[PDB]
Amino acid sequence: VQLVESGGGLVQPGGSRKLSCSASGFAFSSFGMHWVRQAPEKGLEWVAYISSGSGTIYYADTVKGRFTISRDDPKNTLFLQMTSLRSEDTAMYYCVRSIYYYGSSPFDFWGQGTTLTVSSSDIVMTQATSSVPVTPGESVSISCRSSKSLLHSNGNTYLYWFLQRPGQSPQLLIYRMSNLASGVPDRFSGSGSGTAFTLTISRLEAEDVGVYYCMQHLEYPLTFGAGTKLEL
Amino acid sequence: AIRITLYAVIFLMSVGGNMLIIVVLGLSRRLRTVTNAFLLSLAVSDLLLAVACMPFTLLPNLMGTFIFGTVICKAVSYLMGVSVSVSTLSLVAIALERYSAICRPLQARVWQTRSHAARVIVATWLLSGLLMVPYPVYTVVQPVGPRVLQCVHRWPSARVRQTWSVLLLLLLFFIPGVVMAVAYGLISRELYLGLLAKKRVVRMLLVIVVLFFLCWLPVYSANTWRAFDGPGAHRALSGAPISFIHLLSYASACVNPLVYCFMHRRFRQACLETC
Amino acid sequence: NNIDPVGRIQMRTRRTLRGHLAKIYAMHWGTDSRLLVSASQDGKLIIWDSYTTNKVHAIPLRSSWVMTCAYAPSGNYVACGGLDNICSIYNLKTREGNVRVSRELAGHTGYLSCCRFLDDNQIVTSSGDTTCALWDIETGQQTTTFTGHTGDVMSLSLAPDTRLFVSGACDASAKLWDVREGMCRQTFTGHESDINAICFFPNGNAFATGSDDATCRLFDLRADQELMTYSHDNIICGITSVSFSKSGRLLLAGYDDFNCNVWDALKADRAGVLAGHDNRVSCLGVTDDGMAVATGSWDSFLKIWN
Amino acid sequence: AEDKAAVERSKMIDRNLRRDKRDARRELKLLLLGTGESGKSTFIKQMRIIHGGIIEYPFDLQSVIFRMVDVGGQRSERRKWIHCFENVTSIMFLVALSEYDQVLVESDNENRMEESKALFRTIITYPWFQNSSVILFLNKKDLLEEKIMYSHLVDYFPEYDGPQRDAQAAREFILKMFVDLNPDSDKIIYSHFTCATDTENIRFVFAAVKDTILQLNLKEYNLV
Amino acid sequence: KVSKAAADLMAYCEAHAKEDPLLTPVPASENPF
Amino acid sequence: QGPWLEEEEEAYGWMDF
Repeated sequence: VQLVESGGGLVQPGGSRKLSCSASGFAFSSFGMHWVRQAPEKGLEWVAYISSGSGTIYYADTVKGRFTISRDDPKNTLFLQMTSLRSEDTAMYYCVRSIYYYGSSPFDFWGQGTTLTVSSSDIVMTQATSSVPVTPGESVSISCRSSKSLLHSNGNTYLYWFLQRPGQSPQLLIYRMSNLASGVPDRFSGSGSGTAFTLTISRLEAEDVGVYYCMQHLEYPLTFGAGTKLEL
Repeated sequence: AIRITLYAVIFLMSVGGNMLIIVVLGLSRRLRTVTNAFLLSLAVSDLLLAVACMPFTLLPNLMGTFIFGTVICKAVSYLMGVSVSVSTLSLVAIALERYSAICRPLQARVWQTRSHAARVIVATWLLSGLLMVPYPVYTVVQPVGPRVLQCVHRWPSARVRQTWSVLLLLLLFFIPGVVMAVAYGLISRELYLGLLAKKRVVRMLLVIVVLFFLCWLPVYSANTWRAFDGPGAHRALSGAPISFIHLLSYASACVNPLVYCFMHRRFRQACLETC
Repeated sequence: NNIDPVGRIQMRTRRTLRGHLAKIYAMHWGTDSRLLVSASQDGKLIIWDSYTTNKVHAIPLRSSWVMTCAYAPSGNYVACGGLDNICSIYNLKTREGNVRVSRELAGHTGYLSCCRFLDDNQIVTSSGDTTCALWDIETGQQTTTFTGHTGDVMSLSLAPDTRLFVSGACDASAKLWDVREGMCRQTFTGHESDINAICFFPNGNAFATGSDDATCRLFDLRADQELMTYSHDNIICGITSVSFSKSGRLLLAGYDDFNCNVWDALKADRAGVLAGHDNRVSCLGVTDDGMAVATGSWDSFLKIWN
Repeated sequence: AEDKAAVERSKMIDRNLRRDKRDARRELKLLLLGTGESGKSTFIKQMRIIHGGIIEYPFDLQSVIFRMVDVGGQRSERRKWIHCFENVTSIMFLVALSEYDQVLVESDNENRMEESKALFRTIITYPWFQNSSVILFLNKKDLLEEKIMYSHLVDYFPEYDGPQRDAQAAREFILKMFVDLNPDSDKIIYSHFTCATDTENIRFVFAAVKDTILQLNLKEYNLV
Repeated sequence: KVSKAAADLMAYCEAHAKEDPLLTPVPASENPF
Repeated sequence: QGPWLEEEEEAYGWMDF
C-alpha cells in the first residue's frame, strides 16, 4: 500500500549517504526493484535494477562499480549505499516495483520519491516535443522515437509509457505499447511501428496534464528522453 | 598350465556378465535406485578393472614383454589404480547405504536419493583420481636383460615406499574391511532385533565380507611383503604365485556383480524380461 | 470412411517442464496460449509459461489432495479443489504480487473432482458428493445446485458458449445441466462404468467421456442417441484424461497405460502416440488457438507436445 | 527474457520444498480407514492429547515428525480417491473389535455377521500391493464378561471352535481369532493391542512404520 | 438423428481444418523452439 | 617362464594390481 524512501539531505559533493526504500503491503520477495531518478528540470534517467530475491543486479553503464545496493528481504527494505557523490547527481530518486512474466505489468507501482540536492551500443530514446499546450477534450497524440527496431523475436515490443502528475509518482499508463495498465481509465491507447511509437489520449479530463515519459526495455540500459510536458 | 584356461573362463564370465549389468543399468524403466546407480558405478569399475588388468598382467608373466608402448603401460597403471580404488570404495559405499537404510531408516529416507547417489559416485571417482595422482607418473620402463619390458613401479625413498604401502593397506583395504564388517554386522543385528529369509540375508552378508577379505588379503599383503622384506621376497614370490594372488582379487572382481546383482532373485527376474 | 485420414502423426515434446514434486492430477490451459495451471499432490498449483519453459507462479495449497485445476478466461483467478471439500479460488493478478486465496468455497460434502471457471466471477464445480454446484465468488455460496445424480460425479467440462455444461458420474450417467434454469436437459445412461474424464466440443454439439474399459465414447446433443464408441481392443487400461482439438477432428485421450492414445473424429483410429511418461497420463489439454499440447502424468513430469 | 532469474530460483524454492518434504519424508500418506461408530475420533484425540472431510494431524516430535491422514467421513465411492493413495506406507485400519455381535446401522438391523463380513469385504478389496502394510488396531477391552455373556458367540461364527461362557480366557481366544482372520499372509499386518484410553499408540505406529520401511528397504535395495 | 449431428461435425471439421496447428504443421520461423 | 630377476639380489617388483 505504501512505499517510503529516506536518505535525503544537504551533503557536499564527495560525500557518502544511505538511501533506504522501505516497502509494505505486497510480497516484496517476488518483485524486482528499479531505481529511476529524475533531474529537477531534465527528464528521468535509470540507475539500477535488482531481480526478485537479490539475483541479477543491473546498473546504468556509466555508474557500473560506483554504486552498491543490497536488499533486506525479511524486513522488505532496499539499502542503496551512496559512495563518491558528484555534483551532477542532484535528483529525485524513485523506488519502482516491477514483475516479469508473460502477461505481467512491470513498472506498475512507483515509490513516493526522495530528494538528493548536492551543492557546488547504448540505445537512446528521444521525445517529439518538450511541451504541448492542449485544452481538455481534444484527443492529443504524443509520439516518441528510438534507435532500434523494438520488434524482438518473442513477439512483443518492450515499450512502456508513463505519466507524472506534478508533485507525486510517475505512474504507468501503457506497457508493451498495446496493453492498458492497472489503476488508469479506459481512454489511453498506444500504437507505433518497430522504431517509432505514439500514444493517443482521447477525451482528456482533470489531472492527466503531467509530464509524459517513454521507455525502451529491450536491453539492460534504460533511456527516457527529456519527457513530453502537457500544458493547457 | 591351468592359468590360461581359468583366465579364459573368468574372462568370459566377468566380461559377459558385467556387460549384462551395463546394458540393463544404462536404461531405466523407473528401475534406477540408489543401489542400482551404485552398482552401475561398481559395474563400470569392475569392467575397466577386468579389461585393463586381466590380459596386461597375465601376458607379462607369460610372455615376459609388453608388445605395446610405454604410454600404454602408463595408461594401464592409471586404470589399475582408479579401478581398484573405485571398486573398493563402491563396496564401502553400498555397505554404508544399506547401513543407513536399515539403521536409522528415517534419517536415510530423509537424506538418500538419486542425486545423492550420483553425487557420492562422482565423489569416489574424483577422490580416487585426486589422491592417486603420482601413481601413473612413477611407472617409467626399465629394460632388463636382452629384451624384457618390465614397466615396474618405482618409489625412490624406502620410507616413502613403505609409507605409501601401509597407507594403501590401511585406507584402501583395512578401513574398507572394518567398515564393511561392522556395517553388515549392524544389518544382521537390527534384522534379528526388529524381527526364514533372515538367515539367507545373514549368510549373504557373511559370505560377502569373508570373500572380500579372503580375496583382497593376498595382493595387499604382497605389496607390504615387498615393502618390508625387500630382497629375497621377490625371488620366492615370482611367476605363478603372483598370478594366483592377483587371480584371487580377479575372482572378487568377477563375483561382485554376481553376488550383488545376479544371485539375488529380483534382479535375475528383471534380467529375464530384458533379454 | 468419407473423411480423409490424418495418418500416423509423429508428435514430439518440444519442451519438458519439471518442478512438480509429486503426482500431477489435473491441468488447465489459460486463454492467452502461454499460460497454464497444473497441480500435484505435494500441495503445489503451478502456473507455467509454455513457450519459454518457465513457472509463472507457484501457489502453495493447504489442500494437498487436489484433483482439479481451473484457469479463468480473463486470467485473473485459478481454482483448486480436492479432498478437503472446498473450492479454493486464488487471485493471480493482484497488486500484492503473491497469488493469494480470495474465497474458500465450503459447503460440499464430497471430494471435488473437476471445477471450471464459467465466467470471471462464476464458478461451476463437480464433486464426489453426487452433486454439482454453480457458485458466485463474491457471495461465496452456491448460486445453484445440481442434485439428482445416482452416482458420484467425477468430471466437468467448460462450455465455450458459457451456457450449458455437461458432467459425468460414476453410475454411467452423463447428464447435461443448464446454468440458468438449473435442471437436467439430457441424460446419457448408455454406459457400463464410471465417467473418469469428460471434454466438450468447441461448437457444443458433442462431448467425449473417459472410462475404465478403453472406450472413448462420444455422445451428441441433438441426435438423442448413444451409438458411436471409440473402443480399442488391445488396450484394457482406462482413460484418465480427455481433451479436444479446435476443429474436432483430433481427439486427445490420456490413458492409464502411461501413453496418450490420440484418435480421430469419425473412423476412430490410433492417430498419435505420446509415449514419454513413466506413470499413467493423468491430465491433457490444448491451447485455445492450438499451438501447444500439454500432458501431465503421475511421474511429476509435464510435457509440451507440438 | 528477464523472467529466467525469477524462475530458476523458483526451481530451488520447489527444491527447498523437495528438501523439506524429504526432511518430512518420515511422513507419508498414513491413510486411516474405518467405519461408522468404531470410535475413530476417540483414538485420534487420544494420540493428540498424550503428545501435546479429510483432516491432517501433525504429530511433530524430536524422534519423528509425524502427520496422520484422517479419511473419516467422506461419504463417496472408494475407488476413485483410492487412486490418490498409492504411495501409502501403511493403510491404517480400525476393526470393530469391541462390538462382537452388533447389527448394521442401516434400517434392516437384523444382519447376522454381515457387519463384520462387510468389514472383511472392505479388507479384501486391495488393488495395490507395492507399499501396502496394514497396521491393524484393536479396540477397547474395558468390559468383557457381560458383553461376551449376553449373546452366544459360537452360533454367529461358523468356523469358531473355542471355549465359551467364561469371562477371561474367551477374551484371549476371541482376540486371537480376530487377529488370526488375516487373509493376506504374504504381506505383514502389524496388529497392536490397545484400549480406547490406553497410551503409547504413537510408539506402536512408529515401530510399525519403521518395520515396514525396513521391509521395503530390504526389497528395493536387493537385500532380500 | 445421428446423421445431422454427424454432418454438422463434417462441416465444422472441413471449415476450420486450416487454422489447426495439429492438423497442419507450422513452420519453425514463428517460434524458435 | 623367465623370472623377473636377472641378477643377484636386485628385488625387482611388479605392478600392484
